[PDB]
Amino acid sequence: AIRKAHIEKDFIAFCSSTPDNVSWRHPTMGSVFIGRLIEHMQEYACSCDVEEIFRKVRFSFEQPDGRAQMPTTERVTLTRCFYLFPGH
Amino acid sequence: AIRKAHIEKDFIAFCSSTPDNVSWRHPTMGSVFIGRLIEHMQEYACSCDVEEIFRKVRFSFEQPDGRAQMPTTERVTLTRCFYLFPGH
Amino acid sequence: TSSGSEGNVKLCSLEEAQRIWKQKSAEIYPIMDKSSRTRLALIICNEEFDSIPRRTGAEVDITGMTMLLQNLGYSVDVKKNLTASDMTTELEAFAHRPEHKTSDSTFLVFMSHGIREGICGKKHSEQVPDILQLNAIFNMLNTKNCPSLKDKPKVIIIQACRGDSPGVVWFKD
Amino acid sequence: TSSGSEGNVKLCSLEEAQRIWKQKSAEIYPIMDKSSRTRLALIICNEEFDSIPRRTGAEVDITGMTMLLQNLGYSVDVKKNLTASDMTTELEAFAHRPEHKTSDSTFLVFMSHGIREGICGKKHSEQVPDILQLNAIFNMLNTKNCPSLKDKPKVIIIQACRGDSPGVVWFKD
Repeated sequence: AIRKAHIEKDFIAFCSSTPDNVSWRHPTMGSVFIGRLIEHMQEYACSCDVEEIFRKVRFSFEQPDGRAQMPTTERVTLTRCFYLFPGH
Repeated sequence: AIRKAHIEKDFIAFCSSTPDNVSWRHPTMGSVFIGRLIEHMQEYACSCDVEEIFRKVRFSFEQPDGRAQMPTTERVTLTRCFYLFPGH
Repeated sequence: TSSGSEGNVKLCSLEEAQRIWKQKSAEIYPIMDKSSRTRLALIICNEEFDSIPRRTGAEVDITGMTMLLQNLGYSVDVKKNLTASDMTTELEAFAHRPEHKTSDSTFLVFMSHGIREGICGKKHSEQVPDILQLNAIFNMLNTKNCPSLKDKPKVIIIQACRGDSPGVVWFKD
Repeated sequence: TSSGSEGNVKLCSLEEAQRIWKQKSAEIYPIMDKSSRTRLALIICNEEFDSIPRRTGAEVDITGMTMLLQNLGYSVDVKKNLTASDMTTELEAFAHRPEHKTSDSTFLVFMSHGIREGICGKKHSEQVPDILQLNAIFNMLNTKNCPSLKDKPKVIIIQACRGDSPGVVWFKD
């Protein structure tokens, strides 16, 4: 027997800035979004689902300096919470 | 004194289906997404933030029938949780 | 009781509210005093079109969303049967409303026929497209074009097709 | 200790894990048995280009993301300096990996120069664009083109510009 499934489901994309806008990369420290993402994943994978972690990353960018950017979550079809359960 | 602010921030969009795909409307019962959204808002505004409510709406669509659709959250720059605190 | 201003929306008790402020500390959008706030919402619904089928049942959607948004504390403007041009004008007018300055948030709801590119205006046809892009909606409500909603959640709800496809694949069960 | 497989990633204790399964009942993605699962991740990073400036510091990003994804339990393929065509080929190959069938999730990470339209391939120039669209990424990993990842979270991370604008507006303080 055959059954129908949604063609697109359980995706989440996380981009380094909003549409039209730049993202920053330090020549020795690396991309600011990437560094910030790693720090938040390390700190929060244990307690927060991925959507919540991405929100926290966005919050960390909130007060703009001379090199501003606002990461954006896009095209989200997660139907459940995605916990990484690090160590398991 | 002047200060910089992000041009695009604190948005969330919620669409009735995924890109390329149809959304359904019953001639007497109304649009399925709209009805489902209202039911979930009524039930969950008191306890869940809007991102979480939208996730629950997506979950309710998960087992497709002859009229399938998967609502999608798009272009999200919410930096905080948006609770409606109904009654307050 | 559903006779109150909140209708069929379940209320958040003071016990629930303080627990919410404990589970998440400084990561919740602030809400303004109920006594002084002026929350606005906008519903644009296209039901009657020049070239494309009438959207039977759209009145059910308008009734449901209008009452829900009122239940949540929003003063709701309902606009019907607009061209993409008219939608743009209405959105710009909405962005300029002085009430947003004494509001903590907004909801915008769009309900129409749609294609991959965006939302159909009343005059839309395949020969002469009349389309409002989601991108234009964001631009009109952003910090440049709507400074009164800086730092405030802006929730955009869109009921529309995004293409012709049924959105499904088969798998062996 | 950071000497373990999880490195600098804080561990979820059994006490934390069971509390998480209490706060949310049947609304968490299932994780497969650690002993038998075969989690995959892909990193595509373009650092050296024909026409556009070298992305100095990209190696720091590759190191950091590779080690993080390994810490989280993923076997990571790293591909460097690809045309949009090569990226498409690599993504299709990734979608066809048999390990996804015995995996519970995936991460895809793209790091490059970018424009509004999408992500730049190594050969990109204004005269002859070499662009991979986000839309193509989703299509290659969906249920039609990647049935092995049906019902499993697919996390796409993109480091790239999305245009030329500084992304800011001024307001009076």
